Amino acid sequence: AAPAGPGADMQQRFLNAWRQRLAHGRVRWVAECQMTAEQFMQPDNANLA
Amino acid sequence: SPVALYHQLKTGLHPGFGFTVVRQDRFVTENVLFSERASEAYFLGQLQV
Repeated sequence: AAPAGPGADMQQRFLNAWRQRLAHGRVRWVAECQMTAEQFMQPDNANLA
Repeated sequence: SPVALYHQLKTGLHPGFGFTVVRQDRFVTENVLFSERASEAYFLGQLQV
């Protein structure tokens, strides 16, 4: 995002702006919970490809 | 639970109880065959068109 307005309220912009598509799904990284070769296996990693 | 345990195996934590694996196998073997003489009748017969 390009910045908008002062920095003083910039959270309450982005708090309410991503109030919707944040509890939607997950981010691309989940692999901090994933052990190694759980990435190498065909399930549990749609981001393998 | 079916979900509460599901974190614990996928991340790699032992939930205080264990398992026993059971599998099935199949092979291809070879055989010899022994019988005494005259161990069976084996009649022989007529042909039908």
